[PDB]
Amino acid sequence: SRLPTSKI
Amino acid sequence: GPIRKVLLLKEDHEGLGISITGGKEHGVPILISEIHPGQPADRCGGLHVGDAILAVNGVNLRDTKHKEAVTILSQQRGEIEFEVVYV
Repeated sequence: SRLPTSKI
Repeated sequence: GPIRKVLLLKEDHEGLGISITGGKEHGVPILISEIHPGQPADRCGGLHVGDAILAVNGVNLRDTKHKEAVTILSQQRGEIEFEVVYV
């Protein structure tokens, strides 16, 4: 939950 | 593993077809966490979940915060050269 995820 | 150079081809109506996680502010590389089937990264054949993106089109991403990496990656168009490594 600490790390961000971005769809690109 | 070895550092690899990977060519990706994309048209302007599509994204890269990857999800990334991590960033300098988290003490973690920019890592590919997803490859969306049928989109440009899947089609290029050379990018895989777990790859660290070290550079794109000569822009170093090893010391890049998450949202910096998103802006840099999303700005690339057409024929895009990745430097990646699987650890």
